[PDB]
Amino acid sequence: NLCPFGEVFNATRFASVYAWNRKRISNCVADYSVLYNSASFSTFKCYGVSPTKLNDLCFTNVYADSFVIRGDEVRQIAPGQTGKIADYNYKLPDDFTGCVIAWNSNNLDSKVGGNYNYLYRLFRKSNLKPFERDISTEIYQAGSTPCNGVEGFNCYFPLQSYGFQPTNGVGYQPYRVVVLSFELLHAPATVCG
Amino acid sequence: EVQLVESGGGVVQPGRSLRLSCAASAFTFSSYDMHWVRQAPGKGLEWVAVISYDGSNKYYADSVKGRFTISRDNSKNTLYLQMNSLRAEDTAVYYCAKDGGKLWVYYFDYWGQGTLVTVSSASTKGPSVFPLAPSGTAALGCLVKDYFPEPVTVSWNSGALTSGVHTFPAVLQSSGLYSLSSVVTVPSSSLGTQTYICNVNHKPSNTKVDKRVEP
Amino acid sequence: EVQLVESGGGLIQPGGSLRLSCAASGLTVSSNYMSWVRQAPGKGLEWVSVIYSGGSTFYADSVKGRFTISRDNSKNTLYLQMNSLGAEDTAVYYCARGEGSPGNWFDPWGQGTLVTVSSASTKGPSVFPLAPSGTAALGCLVKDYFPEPVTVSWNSGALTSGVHTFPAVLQSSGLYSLSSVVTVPSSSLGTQTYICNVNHKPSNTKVDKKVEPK
Amino acid sequence: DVVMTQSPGTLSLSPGERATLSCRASQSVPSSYLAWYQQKPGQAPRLLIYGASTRATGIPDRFSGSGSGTDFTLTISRLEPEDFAVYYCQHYDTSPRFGGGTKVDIKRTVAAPSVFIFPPSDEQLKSGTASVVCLLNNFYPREAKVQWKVDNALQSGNSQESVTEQDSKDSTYSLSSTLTLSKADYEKHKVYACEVTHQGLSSPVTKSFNRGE
Amino acid sequence: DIQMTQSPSSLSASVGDRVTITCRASQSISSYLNWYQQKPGKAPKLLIYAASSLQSGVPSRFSGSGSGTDFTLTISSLQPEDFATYYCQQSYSTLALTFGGGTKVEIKRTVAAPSVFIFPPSDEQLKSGTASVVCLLNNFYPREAKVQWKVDNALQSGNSQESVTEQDSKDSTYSLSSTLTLSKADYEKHKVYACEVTHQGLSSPVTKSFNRGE
Ligand SMILES: *[C@@H]1O[C@H](CO)[C@@H](O)[C@H](O)[C@H]1NC(C)=O
Ligand SMILES: [Cl-]
Ligand SMILES: [Cl-]
Ligand SMILES: [Cl-]
Ligand SMILES: [Cl-]
Ligand SMILES: [Cl-]
Ligand SMILES: [Cl-]
Ligand SMILES: [Cl-]
Repeated sequence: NLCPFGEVFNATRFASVYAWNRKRISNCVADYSVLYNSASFSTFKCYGVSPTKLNDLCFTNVYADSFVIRGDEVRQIAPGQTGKIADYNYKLPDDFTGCVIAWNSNNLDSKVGGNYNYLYRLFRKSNLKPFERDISTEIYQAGSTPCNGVEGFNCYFPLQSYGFQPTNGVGYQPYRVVVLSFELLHAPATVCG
Repeated sequence: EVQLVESGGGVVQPGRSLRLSCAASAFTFSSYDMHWVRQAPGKGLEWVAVISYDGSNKYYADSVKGRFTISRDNSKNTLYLQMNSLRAEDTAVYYCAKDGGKLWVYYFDYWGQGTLVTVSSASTKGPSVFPLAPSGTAALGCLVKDYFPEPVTVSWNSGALTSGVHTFPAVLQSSGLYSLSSVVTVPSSSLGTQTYICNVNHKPSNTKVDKRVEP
Repeated sequence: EVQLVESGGGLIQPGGSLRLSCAASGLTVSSNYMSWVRQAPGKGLEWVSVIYSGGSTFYADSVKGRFTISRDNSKNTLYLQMNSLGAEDTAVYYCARGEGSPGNWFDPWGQGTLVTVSSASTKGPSVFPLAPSGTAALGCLVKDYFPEPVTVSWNSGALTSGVHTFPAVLQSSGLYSLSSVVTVPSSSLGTQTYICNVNHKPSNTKVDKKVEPK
Repeated sequence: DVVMTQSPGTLSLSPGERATLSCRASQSVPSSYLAWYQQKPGQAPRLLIYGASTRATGIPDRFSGSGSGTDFTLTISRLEPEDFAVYYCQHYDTSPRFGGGTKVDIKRTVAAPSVFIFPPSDEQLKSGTASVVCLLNNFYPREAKVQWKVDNALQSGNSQESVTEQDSKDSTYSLSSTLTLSKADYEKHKVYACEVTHQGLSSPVTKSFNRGE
Repeated sequence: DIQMTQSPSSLSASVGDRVTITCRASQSISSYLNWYQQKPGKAPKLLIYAASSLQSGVPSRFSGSGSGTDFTLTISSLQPEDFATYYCQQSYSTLALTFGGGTKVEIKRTVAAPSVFIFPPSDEQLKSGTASVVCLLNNFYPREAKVQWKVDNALQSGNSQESVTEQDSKDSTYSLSSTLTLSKADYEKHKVYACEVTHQGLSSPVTKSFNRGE
């Protein structure tokens, strides 16, 4: 039967980028033609593979990651990028194989009084590895004196809220991202086009 | 032995539409992805669009997105490019290109010969052809002057005279029209015996001119 | 006791290089967003570069390819290497914690250090007294120095009320000159010593001039 | 790519009045991205308000911000002499950006200057140069005229002027005019004088000394 | 976007030489790097795909190497027909395919003297109003040749325009056509119409002239 890409794309609620969702897709026939030629995507970029080639390829597992970020930040969901998102929230490898798909979700994810449910990690000691997920909410120590879980000077809550309002500039409006990763092991493939 | 034949290029005004076609042969056309690539006069190569084997998936470069349209008829083995709202920057030679299918990624293994698209609000004027009579061999030729736009095809003796022919690139004189020179060197012996006629053809203005060149 | 203390400013020739420093106390440089903001003479603020705690670096278009931001954890200090410097790079350079984004604003700020890009040479100032005759006036003339700045205090900072230190004027010879004056009651002239403390930072020329009547 | 524009360029108000500074944006910027900074003369900028309306630590209660979208406002409820500074708005899109800044000049009543003239020191004369300094102390408004007279001959081309910023405590200006001559030219004349005209003076004020006495 | 930087922009090499072209990428593109050859007026042709794979039918003197950001195209033995402009093209970003600037390869050969021919304006053209004087330099090397129009021994500049053919696939020589355009009124005003040619293969400048209506 068919791979369930719709449960990822058509989902009514999306994850925050720091707690990005991953759906592991296995043991199914993937119909990329219908998936791609569907909604209108403001961003569609593939690396190491053509979108029109996926129907001929077989993979051991396929990963579909999804989250929400700012408009100005979509450029960071790409190989070899840096910034608050790529460093501290969601990181693709330099040799990334797969596709990044983004579309404006201002009608669904912004609120008149500001949507503060979507967050991104603002402070972190070091950068994330590729495909690493950090859901910690420990107070960030920006100075010498420890925090002991109490916010204060040099002691910051690690996550910040976007506050999406429906009439912000497009650079500040929420965008829904889906990232398709294609895992090729030396094992029998379970996903073919 | 894979062939791609383009057609449909010509003259078009800013804001108007035009449709280019690409007929494929001698390979399983309905199972390969097809591309359009263009090259503005004197500039480099720019990828334009791609279409999937079944025509379902289409992808465009940012410079023509929402403005051009790519399509294909697999029963006719023809690739199409629909160009609307043509700006001055769209003036280029448009190639179609077969993929290759040996990689996971796009590349261009076979190219079409390209067709020229000139976005302009000028008038398609036919060329004027004048001889260049000769005065230790000799040289004679023809002068294609005051025509627009590119190109003009010049042969000698309807394609029989090949060796020793030099057709110079056109030059855009101050009048906005083009001026072209085509010469051919022949032995000074056969000058009043052999006949020389240059074959000028200007498809944009539909002009075919044969001129006698005698000393 | 949070501070950002800058150094490394002064005179450099066109096309030369220079490295600014920003020593921190009360915060950890390697654990913060650390930025450089600069201010050309008489002009507004311009963001220049930022280093993230994770190591990422970003630069304004006006400095890309020529500036390099860095830090030293053991010295808890931020740096800015400035190469291929030109006249548009002449400015007061501030360091600051943060990036100017929500939850991450520029705070605190360094005191600033002035960088002067010119082909001239460093000259120390000469200090001369402006001797007085209800209230009198006295001061110090600081003449013929380059580049900027000089700072002037009075009685080692113990005298601040009524002090006016004028902005430097570029003399026709290409050296600056300024004057610092202060108004005092005329009765204290014979029973209160007045010294002006001149500091020309680009040359470390510290001069103390007692201003007495004649 | 979101440009901000501050208005007006300069603001001239009296102590106790209400100061309104605008920061307009081409596109609508969320309020949590807007900040205000204060820079006093010769000092580093200081963070006043962040998130459009949240006051920074230790900032007096008279400073307040508000607005959203394309129009942000910084308000100085009761204006004080020490509030003389330049105020910048600042936001973040793809990189940090600063507005052009708004200058807040402080209005004051007329104040005539105290004029002083200083002869060149003997230490400078030995070097071959004479600097004669004329001081105009604590006046308002800024417009003043200083004329040097050497032996009753008006001088032009050999003097330079410098004016301080508005004083943070009394909002007055101070001016310094320096007459420069060679030692040789300085010994040729006896009476050195600067004539000062100002709105606060009913008649021009002249301060002179005689070389030697 | 991914920028492809090709160096050198242009190169001169003789037949039999080893030619190497360098293509650099703004970021790692794995091995998806392809090379194309484009003759003058002809469509590009694939030489190498995936950094080092030889396209079917391409001669063996072509090869490629490299990975990450630095890639190379090599012609082990330059042949005359190898005169063209050579492009690299990255295929790692499949929906933003970008090309390099291109490297034009020119064939270096021995000096060839030009054969100069001058043509008077035709009688069919004089009936129309304009008059064109054509001068032809044929089968010379190098391309650098000076064409000087002299009308009654008066130097002419600005009335003509040159046109050069691309290097011949057979003997690697160029050819030039200078068209001295002028009205009929300016034509009968004078008599002598000459064409001076200065070239590296000429021991002294050669001039081909004619008198009007003789
Ligand atoms: C999402 O739902 C629409 C109908 O509401 C359907 O047409 C579309 O195919 C769905 N998307 C996917 C990826 O299944
Ligand atoms: Cl809103
Ligand atoms: Cl088929
Ligand atoms: Cl194939
Ligand atoms: Cl400079
Ligand atoms: Cl941000
Ligand atoms: Cl100074
Ligand atoms: Cl907000």
